[PDB]
Amino acid sequence: QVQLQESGPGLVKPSETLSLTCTVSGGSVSSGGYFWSWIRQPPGKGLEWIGCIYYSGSTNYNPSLKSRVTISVDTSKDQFSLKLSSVTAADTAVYYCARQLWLRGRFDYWGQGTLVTVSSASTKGPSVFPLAPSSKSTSGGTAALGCLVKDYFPEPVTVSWNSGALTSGVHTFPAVLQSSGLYSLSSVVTVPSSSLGTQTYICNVNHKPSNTKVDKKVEPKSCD
Amino acid sequence: NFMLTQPHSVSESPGKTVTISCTGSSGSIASNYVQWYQQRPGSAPTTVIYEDNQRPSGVPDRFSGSIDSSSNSASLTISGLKTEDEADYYCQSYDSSNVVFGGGTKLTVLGQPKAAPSVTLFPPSSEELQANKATLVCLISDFYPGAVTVAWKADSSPVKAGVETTTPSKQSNNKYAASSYLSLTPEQWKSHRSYSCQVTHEGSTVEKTVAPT
Amino acid sequence: DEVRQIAPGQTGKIADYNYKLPDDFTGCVIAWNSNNLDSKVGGNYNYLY
Amino acid sequence: RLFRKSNLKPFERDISTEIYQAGSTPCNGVEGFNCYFPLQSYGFQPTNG
Repeated sequence: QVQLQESGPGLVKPSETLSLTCTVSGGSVSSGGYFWSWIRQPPGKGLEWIGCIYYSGSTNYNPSLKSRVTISVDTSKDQFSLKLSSVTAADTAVYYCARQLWLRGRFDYWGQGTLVTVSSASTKGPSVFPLAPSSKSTSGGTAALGCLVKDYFPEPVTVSWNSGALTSGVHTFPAVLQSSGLYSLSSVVTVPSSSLGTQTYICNVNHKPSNTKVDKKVEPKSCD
Repeated sequence: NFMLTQPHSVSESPGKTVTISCTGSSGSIASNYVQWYQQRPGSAPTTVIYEDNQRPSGVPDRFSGSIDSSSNSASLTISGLKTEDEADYYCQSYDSSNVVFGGGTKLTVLGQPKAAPSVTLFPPSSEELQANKATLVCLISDFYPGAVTVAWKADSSPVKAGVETTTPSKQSNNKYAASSYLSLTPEQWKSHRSYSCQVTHEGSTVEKTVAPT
Repeated sequence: DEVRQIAPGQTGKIADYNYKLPDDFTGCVIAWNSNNLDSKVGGNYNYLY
Repeated sequence: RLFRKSNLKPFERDISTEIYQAGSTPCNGVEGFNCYFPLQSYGFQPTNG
């Protein structure tokens, strides 16, 4: 069949230029006589139509989004890209690249939605600190360990344990706004206390906005 | 200036029949084709009907749509409600070279009893200390109802400055999870003999303590 | 009181709503009393109409 | 009250808890096959619209 995959950075600063490219595999842009369309959806809100394009120069845009949407098609690379100007903090939406069978019909195939965040001031990387388990950290036959993500900007951050090999008992908490701008969260996993000193637990905190990947090992606390 | 009016919240027990409406303001609802999309949270939307009466190959026959053009309302009838039907429903239009979507319909679940609030405390790490920072992390997990009150303590004095807590969030085992963070200076961490986090849940109190060791 | 209703050429309450008898009815109807087995004390209401 | 046999005159209170003749079959006094209860609960919730 055919599949549509988006690319480009997951961030854009306010009053800047957005550049997201949607690539096509298993099909041809010029062949078939169909259309391409970009559709956005804010978290907790309905879908919003941005614009539609043909493999020629035909374009139509939302009057609420008029004079700010610039979408172009390059047949040589078998893809098409959308450029957005004057992005604000209200433009935080999950962007979907959907193939459109009929112009007034349905979007038969939908690409996976990339998450886009807009927020003023410079992007700040995370500070990952180990969370050492101890005797006070266990209640019964099981213990707990985790990692702390503090003073980062902006959302989101993903935490994986042992490169995704550990999923059972992993609890990733939603972030909260700190007293000074930045966010903070943690991701912890429940483990039996027998494998505390025999198994190595490494958390993988990724911050795609700041392009920072931090791997932090978790070890039991040593009294000093 | 054509918009589709859609009920924001619609709830129905499984096994019954419910009707989801989509009313157009200015243009008539039979002017252009209307497409309904059923979108799970955290996934791409999927087309469940097309041409206002035709079901695409793959969806069940229950996704039946009807057009009430006199009232300028597009109707989508759902029969035999099940668990996976809980999703966002949006209706599409086209107007005049400008695709307009609907407001959105969320199907609710209409389920867990009281759960023990396991509490874990973590002292600040040594790696955080040379960065001239300190943080006390309180963990609240596997509990119900999702309403826990946190109160940090410095030996015996309650702590409110630098306290950051998280709203409860549903877990995979149908329980809830939460966290509390206490920003602190390295000098204040060693100034007090011990620190403790007290979690109050349905009257019962679960308390752990930490000490600089 | 309804065994007289099982005949072609009349209108009633059972012969028109449960089993209609046509004009070209060459049937052969048999009925009898077995009240000691299909009925019981306290009210036997198992059958409907 | 969701189920009722017939209409009621205005300014009248109906407190009858009798099982409505939903199918008018014997159901051993419960709301099984061809029997429904007129009184039903609500769906109130503080998180609705």
